[PDB]
Amino acid sequence: EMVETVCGPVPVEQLGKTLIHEHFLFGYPGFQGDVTRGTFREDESLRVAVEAAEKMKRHGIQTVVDPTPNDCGRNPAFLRRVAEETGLNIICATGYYYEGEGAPPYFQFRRLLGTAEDDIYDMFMAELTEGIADTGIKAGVIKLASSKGRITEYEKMFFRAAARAQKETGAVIITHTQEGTMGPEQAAYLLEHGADPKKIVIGHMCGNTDPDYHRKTLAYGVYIAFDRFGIQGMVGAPTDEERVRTLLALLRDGYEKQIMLSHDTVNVWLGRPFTLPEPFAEMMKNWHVEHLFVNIIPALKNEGIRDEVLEQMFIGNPAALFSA
Amino acid sequence: EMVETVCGPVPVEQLGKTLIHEHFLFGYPGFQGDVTRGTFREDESLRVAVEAAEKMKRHGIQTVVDPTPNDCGRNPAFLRRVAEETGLNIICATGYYYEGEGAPPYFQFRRLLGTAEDDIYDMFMAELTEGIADTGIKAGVIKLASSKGRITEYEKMFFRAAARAQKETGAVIITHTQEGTMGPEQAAYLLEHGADPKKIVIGHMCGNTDPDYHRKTLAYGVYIAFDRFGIQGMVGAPTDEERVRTLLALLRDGYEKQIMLSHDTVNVWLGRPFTLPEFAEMMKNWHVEHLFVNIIPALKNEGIRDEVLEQMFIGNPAALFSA
Ligand SMILES: [Co+2]
Ligand SMILES: [Co+2]
Ligand SMILES: [Co+2]
Ligand SMILES: [Co+2]
Repeated sequence: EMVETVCGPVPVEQLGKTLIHEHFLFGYPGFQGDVTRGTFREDESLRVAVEAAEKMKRHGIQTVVDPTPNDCGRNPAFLRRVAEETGLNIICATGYYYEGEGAPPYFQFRRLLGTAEDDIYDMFMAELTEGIADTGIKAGVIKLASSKGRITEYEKMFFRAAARAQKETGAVIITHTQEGTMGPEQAAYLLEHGADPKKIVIGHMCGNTDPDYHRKTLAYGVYIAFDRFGIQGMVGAPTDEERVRTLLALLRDGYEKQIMLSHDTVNVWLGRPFTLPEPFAEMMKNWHVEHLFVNIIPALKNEGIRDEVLEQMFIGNPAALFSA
Repeated sequence: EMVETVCGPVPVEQLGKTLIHEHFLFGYPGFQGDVTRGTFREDESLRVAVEAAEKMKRHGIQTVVDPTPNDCGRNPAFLRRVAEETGLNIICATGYYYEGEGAPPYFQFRRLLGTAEDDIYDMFMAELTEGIADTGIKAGVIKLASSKGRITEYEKMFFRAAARAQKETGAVIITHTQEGTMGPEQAAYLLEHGADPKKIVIGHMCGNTDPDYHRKTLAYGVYIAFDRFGIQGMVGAPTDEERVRTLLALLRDGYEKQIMLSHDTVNVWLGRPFTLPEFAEMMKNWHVEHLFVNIIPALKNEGIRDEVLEQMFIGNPAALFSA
């Protein structure tokens, strides 16, 4: 009845209103090489991350799951500073990103050595049950990710190791799907290797606008996340209007106990700062941690979605997910 | 008359006997994510790196070029510690690894933003002329790398940015070729964009065993490096026997003023320790003493004169780093 947060064990019944997928920090693999022009400025980054946490608190959020992959700049000690300052519960992940935008050379080399899959399992177990580096922080979820239209041989090593670690620990699995593909396949593959559907969240499901695709995924008994609200135009993403359309169809079908919502924000980008071209910039203007509460939830309520359904998604579902 | 080292500017005439391509530290992109089990043990790592430096010094080496890419664990401050302890000159690089085993997602994303090539040029300029991060250390070479049988669109951004930076600074370019491919192509592409051949070293040329391939590359007036002595069986590499045969053919043709030798050692691996299966026997000579204990004696057995050896290890690095 406990879950590991960046501040240690917290009762699952105390998690309350939760955002299932947000990043305080994130960097695309390779950001480390641009350190000269893209140095991590700790004080300012903490100020920004604390501000994001305070914005979430204003809307009643008590818990955030931050599934930043190990190869994408994950910094549990930094998350702990945010949580210590704000009182927000933050749950972090153990896992690597998908092959296309991850850093596969390292575990590809170890695959050639014959140890990669066992090494990954060993990493998962260490980070779930002992601690991440010298931080003393345990991950509360395993992060998995697949490529567009396939789960690659590289990715499958992590999927199998995740299923094994889940069987041993009861840990929650959170996933990334790329461009609205592989939802059913991820669920099928994980269950095939003994993972518990009630402990799995198939992510970025809002990337697909065909409700039959979602129904196919939901039939495995897993949770799904519409976790990219505010992301429009980029990353192959549909519009928020399309996201809302798909979500309403599923809620009207009675799937509320399997659905969670988030933004997948990046509050501090690692590496060099940037600005989106006016094309994407305007389309992306709502990509921030208050968007669900200021814009999306009101749009849902304008479409007849009741408070009890909303509370199921934000409070009931995370509580069930993290409970044995 | 100066070159930037990890300890600051040093007269080129003082570089002396040089190894053109060795790594004190190296990690494959992704090693950072395995920090829990693959901790960087700095004290032991420094001890190992210093030991390697002392072995080099015993054979008269005064200077090492360490071209560890920015995305492969480059650590200029660590290199400075090695240099401070040993008195060795160490020259580091600015650059990214090839697309296949580097970390392309970052600059691929900036390419979608439309600024990537300009950002890379800016990075090169910053690290050559200002300093790397907050270390105060400037890079002395630009490192470029290409894939097997292809200089990819991603890689070409770095090639073009490097030529632009070279024109502005006169900086040396050191390259990686993958599996004995793209030597002529790298030289041709760099020269197309105005790079100076007398400031270019095409690396891993020992990866190809056809001397005609080397001659095609040498025709551009660039340097070539037989820089993987001791690597056998792995990374698609030929045998040292084949490397020596190829080298002797080129020395016979009188190409010594364009050739440099090295091992491409990785003295400390970043991430988790590993062992090669037995493969390990084939790789047993991959260490910083191999050129001096094994390869050079074999060349001398074949009648290669001291002045030719000195040209490769002393004359060539001096000419390369001189205006
Ligand atoms: Co994702
Ligand atoms: Co995400
Ligand atoms: Co190389
Ligand atoms: Co190298």
